[PDB]
Amino acid sequence: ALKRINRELADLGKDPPSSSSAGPVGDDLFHWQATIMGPADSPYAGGVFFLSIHFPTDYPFKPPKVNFTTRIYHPNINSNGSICLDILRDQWSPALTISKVLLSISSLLTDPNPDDPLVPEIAHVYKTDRSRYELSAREWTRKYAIG
Amino acid sequence: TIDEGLYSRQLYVLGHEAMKQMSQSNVLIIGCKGLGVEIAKNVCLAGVKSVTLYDPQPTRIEDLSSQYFLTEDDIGVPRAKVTVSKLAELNQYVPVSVVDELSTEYLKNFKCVVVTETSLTKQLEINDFTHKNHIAYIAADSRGLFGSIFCDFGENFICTDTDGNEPLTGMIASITDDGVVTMLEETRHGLENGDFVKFTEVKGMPGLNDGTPRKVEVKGPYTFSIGSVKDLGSAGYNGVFTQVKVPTKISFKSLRESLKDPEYVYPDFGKMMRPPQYHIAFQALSAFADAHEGSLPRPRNDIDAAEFFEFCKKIASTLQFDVELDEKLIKEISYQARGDLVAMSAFLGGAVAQEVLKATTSKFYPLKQYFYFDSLESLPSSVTISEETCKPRGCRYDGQIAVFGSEFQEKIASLSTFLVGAGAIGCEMLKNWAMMGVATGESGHISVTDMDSIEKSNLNRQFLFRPRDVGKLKSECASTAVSIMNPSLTGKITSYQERVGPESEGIFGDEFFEKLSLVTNALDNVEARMYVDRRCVFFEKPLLESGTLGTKGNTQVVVPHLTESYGSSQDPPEKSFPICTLKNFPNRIEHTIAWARDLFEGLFKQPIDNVNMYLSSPNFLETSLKTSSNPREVLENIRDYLVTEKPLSFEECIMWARLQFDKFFNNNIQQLLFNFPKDSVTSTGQPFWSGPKRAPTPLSFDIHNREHFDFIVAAASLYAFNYGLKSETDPAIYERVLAGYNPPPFAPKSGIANKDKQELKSIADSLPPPSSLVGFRLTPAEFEKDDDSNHHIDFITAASNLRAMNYDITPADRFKTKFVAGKIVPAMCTSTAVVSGLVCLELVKLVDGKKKIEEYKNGFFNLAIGLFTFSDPIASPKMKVNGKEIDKIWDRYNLPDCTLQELIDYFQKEEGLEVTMLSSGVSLLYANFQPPKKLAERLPLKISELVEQITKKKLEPFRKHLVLEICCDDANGEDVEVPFICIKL
Amino acid sequence: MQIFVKTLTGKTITLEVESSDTIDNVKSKIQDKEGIPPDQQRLIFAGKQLEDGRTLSDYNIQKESTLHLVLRLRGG
Ligand SMILES: *P(=O)(O)OC[C@H]1O[C@@H](n2cnc3c(N)ncnc32)[C@H](O)[C@@H]1O
Ligand SMILES: [Mg+2]
Ligand SMILES: [Mg+2]
Repeated sequence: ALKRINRELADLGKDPPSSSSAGPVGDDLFHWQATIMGPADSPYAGGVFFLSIHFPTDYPFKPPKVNFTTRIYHPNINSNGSICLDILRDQWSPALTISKVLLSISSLLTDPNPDDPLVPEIAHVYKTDRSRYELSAREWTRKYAIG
Repeated sequence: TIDEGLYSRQLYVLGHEAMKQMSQSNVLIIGCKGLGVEIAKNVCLAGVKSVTLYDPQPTRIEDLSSQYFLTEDDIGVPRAKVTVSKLAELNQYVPVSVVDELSTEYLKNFKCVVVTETSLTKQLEINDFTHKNHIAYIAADSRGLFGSIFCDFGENFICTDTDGNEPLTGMIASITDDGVVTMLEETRHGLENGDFVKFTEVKGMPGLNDGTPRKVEVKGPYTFSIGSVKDLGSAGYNGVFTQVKVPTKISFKSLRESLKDPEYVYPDFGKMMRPPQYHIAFQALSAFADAHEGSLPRPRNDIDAAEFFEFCKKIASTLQFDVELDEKLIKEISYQARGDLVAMSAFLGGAVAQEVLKATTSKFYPLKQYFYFDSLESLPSSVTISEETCKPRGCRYDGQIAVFGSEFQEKIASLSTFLVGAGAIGCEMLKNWAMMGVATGESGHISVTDMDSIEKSNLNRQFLFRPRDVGKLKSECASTAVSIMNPSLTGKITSYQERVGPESEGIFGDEFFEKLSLVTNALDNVEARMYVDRRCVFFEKPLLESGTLGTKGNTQVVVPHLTESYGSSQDPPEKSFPICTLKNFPNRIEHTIAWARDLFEGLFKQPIDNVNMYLSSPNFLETSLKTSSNPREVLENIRDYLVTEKPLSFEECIMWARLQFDKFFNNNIQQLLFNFPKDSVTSTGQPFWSGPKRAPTPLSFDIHNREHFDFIVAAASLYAFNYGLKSETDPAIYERVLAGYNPPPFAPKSGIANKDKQELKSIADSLPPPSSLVGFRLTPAEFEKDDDSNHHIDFITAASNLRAMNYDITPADRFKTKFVAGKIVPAMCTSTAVVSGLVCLELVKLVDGKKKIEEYKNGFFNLAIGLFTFSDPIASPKMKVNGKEIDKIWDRYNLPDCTLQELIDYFQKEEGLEVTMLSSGVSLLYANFQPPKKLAERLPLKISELVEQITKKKLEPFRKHLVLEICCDDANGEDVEVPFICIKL
Repeated sequence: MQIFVKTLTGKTITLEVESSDTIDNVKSKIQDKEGIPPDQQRLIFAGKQLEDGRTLSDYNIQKESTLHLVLRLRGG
């Protein structure tokens, strides 16, 4: 576990992550804090979102537990920060790095999927009244994702 | 009337109908030696109607080599008479009897007849009668390291289930006019050619829903074909298909006919020419016994071997066998004729008991018909095995000395083993060790650890534990039982009650692990297996792993510096459903059961823990606000479970249960249908509630309905238990108190600077001060499945069935709900016996210290289909480090307790490598990218001091080493794998 | 060349391969037909566990050969 985690950390260090920044907390290798920048072409533009990543003992043979910390108004992210991503529950394989997980999360932010929602009310607002969803997302990202 | 409190694990393998048929079948067992007693024990534990024994031969000392129900005080007494008393205690529902005389016409009273230790003429006489009267006949034999099984269930045997697999089911996406059935997106049907399926809920082709099975023509992993459905319709949409399993007609041949033209079952495809040899060899053994007044060839005797080979040649000539006899193998069969090993007895007894269950239940595929097995790779080669060393000494180990010799017996008696776990495999392993004489010498010792206690359901396959032992520690009872079996083990066994893990390293430390000879795992979870494997790798000890699941089993051996460890391979992980599926859109009973377990945890465990922590920690509120993602939930739970909804009587508990019923089965469904109406469409125009998504319907409470009342009773009882009230089960109070409920109005909500901090502060201030409430605690509900009076499984079943009725899913019962929610592993006594036999056959290889990797065998088997297979262990990978051959698993660096700078200098100067990362445990001691100030602070510190400083915890006094993981780069900058570092404190 | 793979649960699989194919290709075919990742497959032929990086001809696997697909179990 330690070897794989350090290899991923070094790979992140060598290659510029640009719109992401993941690293261990304190000196603990099984607890990372990551930052995601809201896409410009999205309601979350100009926002910084903090994520907590917990690597299990069986890593990379079990998926990391990735949870949002900054509150976000998204159809696939609930109030506990849980993310509806298939690669984190049952599609995880011991060949996916944290960089690909962060890219998947950024793609999820860039376009939600209301056909299989995790928060039905937000999905209903998105499908019915798009402008109100846009306003709510902008207000939430200005109220929580900026600071 | 099956006692599910005892047969809980076995019913998950066999079923109710199978055990119902079993409980009406009689089994006769001829022969009461180790093999016969093993078969009888497994049959009694299985639960057949009755067992009858026939063995009038007086007991002899050598018989104690594998007969664990015989003591040295029973010499000269018939074996059946002294064995029936001990067998009658295993199961109270299975009487055990003894017959002093056998007649042919007496055989008609039995469903199955098992024959051991009998000559071929008697076997022919018995089979000529059983075959024509339709009685199942099984004949087993165990000669040294060789074994044989023969099954004959009649000419017209009917097998209802041929593989023991649950019927396959799946969801369809479309059915064309030509029968091309297509599964959903990326869903595999898993069918094979020639299978039968039935369809339900098919729209557009109602004819397919009648229920007639149809042939399956597999065309790919995602689609298959059923034929021409031109008349039934043009196209069908959605639906569910379920596999149909049909009975099979199996025809057996009699023993007399089968001797001439046998049909072999091959336990190993690496040696496919041997079973023809063993077929002649065993018949020659019978002929030799006939010609010498029933006396087998003497151990390692050359004259008897020559005579036996002459018999083999004569028999091969008579049977017109066009085979070439391997003289070495046949004479090896001759040498070990008088051997009686407990491992072979356990292996063959498990197999034969499974065959008996197949005969009595008409389930699983029987053997057809001869099963010849050998474990000749277990014969020692580091000691002298001759006539002089193999002659009997008049002791209880004569049966084993006849195979291995006295010197190997002395080697066995000086073992210092460590057994982790005391379950079914643990009990079998301890019994095998007691019979083999393990650790009965001056320098021998056995250590067994297990932190659990004996339960009622454990007695079904752990034969060392009696009903009087319920509530005591497993290890102590097992130690006492095996000391009774072999009195020489008095004082040679130490039992612990410790869980093997990171917290027990003060007991199982360097001193403990340095005196061992081998470690045997008898665990039931992968985490403990990985931990023990890491400990064995660090201490370089042999490890014996074994696992079972229903009728399947496997055994693996880990040898230092030779093979890979247990953790070098991967296993399929458990299935975890997407959170969206569980939370909103379930379509299987497993989804509803998982949701109900989460509901139980969130109603009876988490709020109680929050309340208790609020009254203990003096700084819980601020820490929760800072750390917890959603402090609102914690504050609301504390408020509700302290002041808002604290029950003063059981009536308020019933009202709370009614409120929760409305909350979780009527209102959330209304909200969901408000957000996504039943007529809504997706972004592409298709209906939303189609396929994997099932449209729900709110439930209206009806007191007379069984499921609603069950949920109300269970929820009220659990809430009262949380608040320590006097719960009741009288329906009158429920009826009179639920007739006055006033449902609060509910209407789904459409929605439409930072004051939430003020709201949180106001909520926090409303809570009573912790100082005022001291000593007031609420009891959280800890999930427990084995108790049938704590309402846990009742509540989970009721909630799961109510949610199933929400989404129109077929509800389950308490049996399946307990199986799924409880994560029960199906277990069998026969599989346990087989795995113990294989492990004890590898143990003698470990004792002999064999070096070649082709002499060890990892074993896999499935008794439902009669499949056995073996493969050599995988050799540990090698790598090149600084131009040297280094083992990637078993090699390490040994260094003193030097400073970090000195460690880096050593790796730069000795190995020519640059250290880039250095970690210990979970911390990060050193990394090449850390700022210069932090490094300059951490450079001149010793490794122990550095670890203590970073982890903020002193090293324990018993700690004697540190394990460090290091990643380093070569001169060119290429990363190179290196072994771990062992710092000596 | 055509080979057969028998699972520990009794299923049978037919694979169309060539003697020069590597074990990785066979594992990929088994994954396609079963969905089992190549790193979780344990293949046995004639008492030898097949290891990645070698070819079929190394194990003398010829037409109509039978392999066994096994796995470890966690009870005890
Ligand atoms: P089977 O499920 O019948 O019995 C398994 C036994 O193994 C013991 N066990 C499980 N896990 C551990 C650890 N970590 N340490 C020691 N013993 C363990 C159970 O108590 C069962 O007796
Ligand atoms: Mg227990
Ligand atoms: Mg268990």
